[PDB]
Amino acid sequence: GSSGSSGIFIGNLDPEIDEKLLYDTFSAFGVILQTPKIMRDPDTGNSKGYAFINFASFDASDAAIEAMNGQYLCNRPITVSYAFKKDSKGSGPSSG
Repeated sequence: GSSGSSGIFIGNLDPEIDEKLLYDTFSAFGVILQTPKIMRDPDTGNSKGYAFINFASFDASDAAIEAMNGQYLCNRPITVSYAFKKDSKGSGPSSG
């Protein structure tokens, strides 16, 4: 089902790609929680340009955002970026 909410946002996806492909294309890095989803236009309903995929844990999402972030896809450079992130606490010891 799902353990956490460590989802990832993908953009600039070729209109020739399908949920089946992506699943695997990404599966390589880490394990997917459930079938991926692609945002389509409310008009044609073929392919908008961006999709949404969630991994098992952050460890998996990290790999992608590291490599997948830019990976030249089917004549279309994809971009992986954490769907949502909450600013953590930690300024750091500084003197200035």
